[PDB]
Amino acid sequence: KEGYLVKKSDGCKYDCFWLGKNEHCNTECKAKNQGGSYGYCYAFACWCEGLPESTPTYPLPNKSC
Repeated sequence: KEGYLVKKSDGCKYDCFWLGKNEHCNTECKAKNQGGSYGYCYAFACWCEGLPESTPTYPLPNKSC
């Protein structure tokens, strides 16, 4: 499904910088702990595709950004 990577720390959606293939955001999405074969930045949002249903992601069970 879709998974807008968020700021694990405790802020809001996870932002990026240069559009296109991400550097650390690309390895954080293709990680074997996710199971995704796609992921880029929509303007400044690290979008991720492949996040299983057991992978928590925006929104958050606590923060309501």
